[PDB]
Amino acid sequence: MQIFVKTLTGKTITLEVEPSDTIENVKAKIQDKEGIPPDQQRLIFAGKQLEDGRTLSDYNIQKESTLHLVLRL
Amino acid sequence: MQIFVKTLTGKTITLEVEPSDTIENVKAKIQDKEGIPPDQQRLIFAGKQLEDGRTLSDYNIQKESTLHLVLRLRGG
Amino acid sequence: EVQLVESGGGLVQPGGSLRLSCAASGFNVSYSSIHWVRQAPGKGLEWVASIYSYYGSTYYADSVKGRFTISADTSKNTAYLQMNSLRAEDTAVYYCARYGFAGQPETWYAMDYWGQGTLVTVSSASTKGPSVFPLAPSSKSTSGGTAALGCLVKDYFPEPVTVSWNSGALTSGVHTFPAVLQSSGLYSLSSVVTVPSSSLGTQTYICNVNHKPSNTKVDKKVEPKSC
Amino acid sequence: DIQMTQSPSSLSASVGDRVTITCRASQSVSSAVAWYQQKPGKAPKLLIYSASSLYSGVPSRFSGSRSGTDFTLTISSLQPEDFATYYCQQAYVEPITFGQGTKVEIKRTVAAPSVFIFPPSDSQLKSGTASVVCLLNNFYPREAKVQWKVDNALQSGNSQESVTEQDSKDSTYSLSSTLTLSKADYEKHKVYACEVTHQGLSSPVTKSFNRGEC
Repeated sequence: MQIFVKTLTGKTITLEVEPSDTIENVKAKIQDKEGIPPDQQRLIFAGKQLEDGRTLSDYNIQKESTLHLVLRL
Repeated sequence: MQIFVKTLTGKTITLEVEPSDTIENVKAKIQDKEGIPPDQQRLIFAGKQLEDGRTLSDYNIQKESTLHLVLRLRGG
Repeated sequence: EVQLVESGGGLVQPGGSLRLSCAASGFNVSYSSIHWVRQAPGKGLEWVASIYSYYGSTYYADSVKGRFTISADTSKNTAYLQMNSLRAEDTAVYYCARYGFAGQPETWYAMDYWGQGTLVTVSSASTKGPSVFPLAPSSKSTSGGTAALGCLVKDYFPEPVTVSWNSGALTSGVHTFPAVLQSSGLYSLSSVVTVPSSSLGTQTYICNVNHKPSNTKVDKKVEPKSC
Repeated sequence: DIQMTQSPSSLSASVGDRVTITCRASQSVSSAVAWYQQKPGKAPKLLIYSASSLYSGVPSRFSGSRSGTDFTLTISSLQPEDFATYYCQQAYVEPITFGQGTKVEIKRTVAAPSVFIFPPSDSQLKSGTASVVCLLNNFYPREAKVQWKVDNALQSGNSQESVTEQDSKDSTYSLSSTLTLSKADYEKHKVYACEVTHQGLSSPVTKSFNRGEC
């Protein structure tokens, strides 16, 4: 499924993931197509911060669900 | 108009484009010159990566502007 | 229009060095990733090393770290694998594969194209040329209409050999068997072909044996047994 | 690291059957899993990449699927040219690891072997050795028992056998059993027999010759 990850600058990032992908995986895909390492990534969904080690189904992330990314610098 | 595309191996290609050209089209015009598939190409302009949907006029890219080429490793 | 041609393989004593090359055509190595995979005799595929030539990243497996050096020359579009301090456990068919985009957008990258594979054999035994003996069709290798004949490529080292028939004009019904390591430390291979019995006196059957490790070419004529 | 675990190790299904191959991943790999086919004597070919995407040139009967850390390769119409070994790959973390492999053979109607025998040539007797090869041609299944007998005295050792890969057309095997003997040892005996025990054989077929005559 295709989810979106928007930042604070205003850029939207389209990712094609699966409901069973772990959060370390979706952070690896962001690094692969955007260059930012996973340590500088922090994913937010409905105000809740995504905890590494849980699938997207644990947070009930439907398709086209927009995530938010904030950098750690 | 034409813009410059610089790569990490020193290759400088000047590609004739248009402000209405999408980023998917400027990537498609690069594989005809080097062979890199559009999914690997990451275009960087002014410290920002050009999204695959917008046009290069949404980023206010002018003539004789330089783009930087970055390649993905895993995809997906 | 894209292919990978390998070279450099052969025979080498334990502790010796070998440099495998991988000539590339149809794409640019400076923009793609090239890996090495080996397959030991009777074993599966093991990853060796990898290069991301765009950035210069090289990675290795714990079994070849410090001994193998992987490199890539962009000028001649070739990726190299300098193997040093070779051991017996390194004897395998080394493959050259390209890793990258495989067709469908938004999909993970995979090894799409491979080389034909080159064989690295590591042992202290020297090179030995193959001696080819005929398997003459007699009254015991005939079952009415058909008659089985063949060639016996005995005692050669190392692998591989190539056994043809009539310079390729006899590919129908030929069964070339895999190589067996004899108790004397040398390989032995037999290739047989079934032909009509009404052709043993008129037609001629010559088996062509090729051995590149010893630069030996043998053409043995097979004719029926006589007194 | 991250290691794949394939199951099962070997399969055998008739033409038209639907066979599945399980590949279980160590850690979470996402969809970074590719399936490869290695025919005997050839390089591994890419079949299904990115967990489930089909590669250009691969028949549509091959398919992949993902469910968590488990991946299944499935073939709908199993054809005779699908006899090979299949490896799932992990292309997530850079220490790339493959699966153990899965050898798939075609299940065929039982065929009896036509056994031939070859005395040593005169060219080989000049070099000082004498090898007798017993040839089992076009049979199924692969399980066969060759038993060399010299003057009705069974021979242990000095017997090298080799089976060929299952044929991509008739799906049959071939066995080459050679009895390597010395020249003078070959002159010491008279009768050399080759007994073959097979499933498609109601009784053991023995093919024997006499030294010096053919």
